[PDB]
Amino acid sequence: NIAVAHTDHLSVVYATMSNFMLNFTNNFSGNHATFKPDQYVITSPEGSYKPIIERQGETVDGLTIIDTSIVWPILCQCTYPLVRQSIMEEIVYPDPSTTLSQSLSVAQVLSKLTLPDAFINMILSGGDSVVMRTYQTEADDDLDEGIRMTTYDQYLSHIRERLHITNVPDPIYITGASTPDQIAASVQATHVAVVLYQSGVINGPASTYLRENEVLVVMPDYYDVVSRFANANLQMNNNRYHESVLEIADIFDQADFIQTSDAVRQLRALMPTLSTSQIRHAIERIAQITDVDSTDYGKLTLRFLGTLTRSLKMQNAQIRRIRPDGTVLRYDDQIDIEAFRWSRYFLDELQLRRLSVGLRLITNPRIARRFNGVRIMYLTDDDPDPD
Amino acid sequence: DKGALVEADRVIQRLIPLSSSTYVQRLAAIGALYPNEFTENVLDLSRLSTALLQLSDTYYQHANDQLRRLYRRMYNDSRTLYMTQRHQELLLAQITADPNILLYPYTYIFTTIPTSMNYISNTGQGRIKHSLTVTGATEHDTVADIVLGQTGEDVITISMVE
Amino acid sequence: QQPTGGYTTLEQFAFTIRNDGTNATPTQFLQLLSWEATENELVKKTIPTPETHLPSARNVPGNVYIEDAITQALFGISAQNVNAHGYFSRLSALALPNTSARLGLDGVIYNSETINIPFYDPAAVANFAATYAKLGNASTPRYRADMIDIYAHVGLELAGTDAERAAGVMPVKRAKFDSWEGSLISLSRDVVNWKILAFLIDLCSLEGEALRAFKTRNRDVFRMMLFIMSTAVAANVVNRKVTKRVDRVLEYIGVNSMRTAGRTATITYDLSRHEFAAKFLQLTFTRWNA
Amino acid sequence: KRYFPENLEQNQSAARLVSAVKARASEADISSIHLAIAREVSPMFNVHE
Amino acid sequence: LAGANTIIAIMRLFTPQGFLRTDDLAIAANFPRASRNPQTYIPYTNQRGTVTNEFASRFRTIVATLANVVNERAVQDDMQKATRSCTKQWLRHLETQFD
Repeated sequence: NIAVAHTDHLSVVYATMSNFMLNFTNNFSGNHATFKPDQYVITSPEGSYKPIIERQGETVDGLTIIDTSIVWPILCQCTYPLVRQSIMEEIVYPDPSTTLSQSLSVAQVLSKLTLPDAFINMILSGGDSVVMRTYQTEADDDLDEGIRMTTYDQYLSHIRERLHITNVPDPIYITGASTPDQIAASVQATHVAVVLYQSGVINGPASTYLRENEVLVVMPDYYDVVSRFANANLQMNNNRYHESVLEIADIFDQADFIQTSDAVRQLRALMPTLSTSQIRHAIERIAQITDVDSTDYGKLTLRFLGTLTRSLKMQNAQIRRIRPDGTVLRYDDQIDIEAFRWSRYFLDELQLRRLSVGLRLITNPRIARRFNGVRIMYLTDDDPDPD
Repeated sequence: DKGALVEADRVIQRLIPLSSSTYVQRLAAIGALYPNEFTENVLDLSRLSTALLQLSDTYYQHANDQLRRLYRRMYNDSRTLYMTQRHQELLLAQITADPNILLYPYTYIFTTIPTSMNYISNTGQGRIKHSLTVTGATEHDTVADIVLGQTGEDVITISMVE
Repeated sequence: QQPTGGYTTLEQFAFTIRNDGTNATPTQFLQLLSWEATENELVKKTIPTPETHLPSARNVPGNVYIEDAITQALFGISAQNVNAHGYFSRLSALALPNTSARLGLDGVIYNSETINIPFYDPAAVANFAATYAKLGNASTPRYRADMIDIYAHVGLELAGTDAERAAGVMPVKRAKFDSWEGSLISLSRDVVNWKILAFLIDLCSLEGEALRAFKTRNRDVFRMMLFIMSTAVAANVVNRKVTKRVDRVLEYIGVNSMRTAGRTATITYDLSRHEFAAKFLQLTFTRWNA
Repeated sequence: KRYFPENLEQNQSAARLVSAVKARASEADISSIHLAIAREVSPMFNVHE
Repeated sequence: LAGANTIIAIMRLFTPQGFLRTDDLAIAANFPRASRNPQTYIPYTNQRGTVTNEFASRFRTIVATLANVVNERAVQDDMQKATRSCTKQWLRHLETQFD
C-alpha cells in the first residue's frame, strides 16, 4: 500500500530533483557492484592538490551520517498524501521559484566570495620563476650568452606540472647524437623550450642551436657541467654562471592560464618580492574593500557555510580527474567536461573581456605620474618650466 | 580477399570508437590493419580481448617505421573509418541501389596498406613445435647472450627416460 | 542604386586589417604566416549540393540588419544562439522576380527603396540572395550543414601550397605567424568590420571571364577570412616565446575539433554558431568552385 | 597552541593520529627554541646523542 | 644501489637545502678559527625569485613523495585504514602550514 503512491508520487519528485540547478554530479550509475564516482580534485602546480570528494571529516551540522533505521518510521507509522484513503487531498506542487531563486542566489553568493582571491592569484600567474644557470660561450657575450641550465630535480618541481597540464608530449631527450633537426621537432611539438638531458658530449650542431635559441636544457646534477658539451673553441667553463631566475611567464606563452599580457609583464616587476602571507593579505584587503552586503538570504549561507578562510594555494588551479591513487590524470579531451580543460582563472568569461581593457588603461603613459629618480645639482630657478 | 559471396550485414564489420579512450583507441587502431593470415583455427573467447589488445602493443612495437606512422595516424584520427579501396568500391554498389542507405559519413579510403607481417596467431591449446632453420636472411651482427629463466616444475618437469 | 563592373574592385569595398602599425591588405598579411606540417593528413571530400528549398521570407515589418548579422555570427566574438529569431532567411525576400525590398549598401534589408540610401543593383542581389537564403535554414533538422567534414576544405584552401590543393591530400599543418599581443582576436574584430556582402554579391553574379579573373585576384582577401574563422575551431592555440618576439601558433589548421567553451586568444563557437559557419562554408564553397 | 586543522582533533577516526602527533609534538619553550637554534652554529665538544 | 631505489629516494629528502658560505668578515678580523679554511654552512639560502621560495617549495615535494609513501603502505585494520587517510590529510595541511 505505501509503495503505491510512494513510488508513483514520491518518485516524480526525484524525477525533477534529479535536475535542480546546482545539484550537479552523477550520484550512482545504478550498478552497485562496480560504480566508483568521478574523482575531482583541484590540481595545482603550486601546492598539494585538494580532492573535491574527500574524507574531510567536517560532518556538516550532523548530516553525513546515514541513519539506516529510517525506514521503520516511513513504512509502518508514516502517513502519505496520495495513499490517504477514502479522502481526496489534491496533491501540491511547489512553485518552481522559491526553490529556484534561492538556489540561483547562493550559487551567486559563491561566485562573488571568490572574486578577490581568484583575481590576484591570477595577476601573478606568470610569476613562479625557477633558477637557471647560464653558461658563457664564444667569449664576447654578456651574462645571457649561450646554453641554458637548470637542475633536473628543480625543473621537475616547477616547469613540469605545466606540460602535463597543457598536455602535449613530454620534452624530448637531447643526447649525444642529437641535432637541431631533432630538438626543434620537439620544442616545436611541446612549445615550451625545454629538452631533458642524458649521456654527455653534445656535439657542435646541437649546442649552437641551443644557444642561438635559448633552449632551457634541464640538467641533472652539476659535476663537470662543461664536460658534457663538446667544448670546442673552449671559452666555456665551470665558472661562468649567471644564476638568473626564470619567470615561468617568460617560458609559457599559453594565455588560457598564464596572464603574460605585456602590460602585466611589468606590474610584477613593479611589485616588492611577495610572499604567501602578503599575496594572501592582499586578498583579505582587496576583498574587505569591495563592500557588497549580499541579500538578507545570501548572508545565511556564509554565516552557515562558515567561510573561515580558504587555505588551498590555487596559484594555478586546474580541475582534473584523479584516477584512484595519486597520478592526477591529464585532461583526456574525450572524458572530462570541456568547461574543464582550462579555467581562465575562475573569472566570468565576460569580465575577463573588460579586463582586456584595464591592463591597457594601467599602462597608458598619461597615468604614470610617479617618476623614479631625482637629480640634485644646483642651478637658479629662473623661468621655471616644469619639464 | 579470397573472393567469395559474403552475405554480411555490412561490408566493414569494425566499429567506431566514438569517445573511446586510448585502450580502445589503440585497439581499433589495429583493427583497420587486418594484421593476420587466414587462421582456420578457433580463438578462445573470454581472453580474446587481452589477446587482441596485446597484439597491437607488439605490432606497432616491432612496427615498421613507415607503417609505424601510418598507424600512429589512425591512432588519433579515429572517429574516421579505414576501409580499403576494394571495400570502398563495394559500399558504392550499395549506395547506388537506393540512395537511402544511410551509411557512415567520415571515412578514409586506404591505398592497399603499406605491406606487412602476417602475424600468425590462434589461442588454441597445443604448444608450438618449431623446427629452427639453418640460414635465414637477417645477417646477425652479434647480439648479447640470452638468459632463459628457471623452469618452475608444475609447468615443465624434466625426467630421465622417455 | 549603382552598377558594378566588378564590385569588390571599387573604392569603398577595400578589405584591410591593420597589423603592427598601419592597416594593410590581407593578401600581404597572409604572407606573414607560415606552417608546421604535422605527421598527419587530410583528404578533401565533396561538399554536398545545398538543399534547394530556400526558407520562407516570413512576415516581419522592418528592415533587418543582414551584413552585420551574417558576419557578427561567423567571426563573431560572442554571438550566442544564432539560429533563434535568426533572420538570415529574411534575406530570401530579395531573391525573386521583381520584388521591391532592396539590399541596403550598409547591410540592412529595406522593403522599397528609400530617401537617400544606396543599395546593390537589384540585378545582382537577385543572384546572391538567391542562394544564401539557404543560409537561413541551418537549424532545420533535415537541412543542417555537413560540418566537421566540410573543414577538410577550408583548410587546404587556407594553407596547402599550390601543389597540395591540386591532389586533395595535404598534412594537417599548424599555423604560426608573428603575433602582437592578442593578435588573433583583434585580427578578427577588424574583420567583423569588412563589408563582406559586397564580396559575396560579386562572388556569385559574375559571368565568367570576369568571375574567374576576380576569384583569383580575391583569393587573398577571402583566405584571411577563412583563417580568422578556422581558428575559431582549432584544437589549442598557443603562444610561443622565442628570442624577442612571440611566434603564435595554431595547432591544427583545418581540423574542426568542435571546441565550444570560451577560449580567449580567439572567438568561441556556441554549437549553433558552429552549425551555421558550417552552413555558411558549404554554400559559399560549393559556389567558389565554378 | 595550534595543531592539526582543529577539526581533526574533533574527528572520531583521526584521533588515533591526533594522538601520535599530539604526544610527539611538545610545548614551545622560550628556552628550548633559542638554544635549539644556537647549536646549529657553535662549536661541538661532546658528540651530540 | 641496483634494486631498492625506492629507499634511496625516501632517503634523498634529507640532503640539505643551503649553500656553503666562507666566513669572510670573520677571517678579516682574524679571529680564532680551527680549520685552515673557515667556510661554513648556512641551512637555507635567501629567496631570489619574487614568489616561489626555493626552500619551502622543496619541503612541499617532501610531503608528496612522503605522502605518496603513505599510499604504497597498506594495512589490515579499521583503525589503521582510517587514520592513514586523515594523516594523508594532516600531512598535507601541515605543508601549506609550512609554506
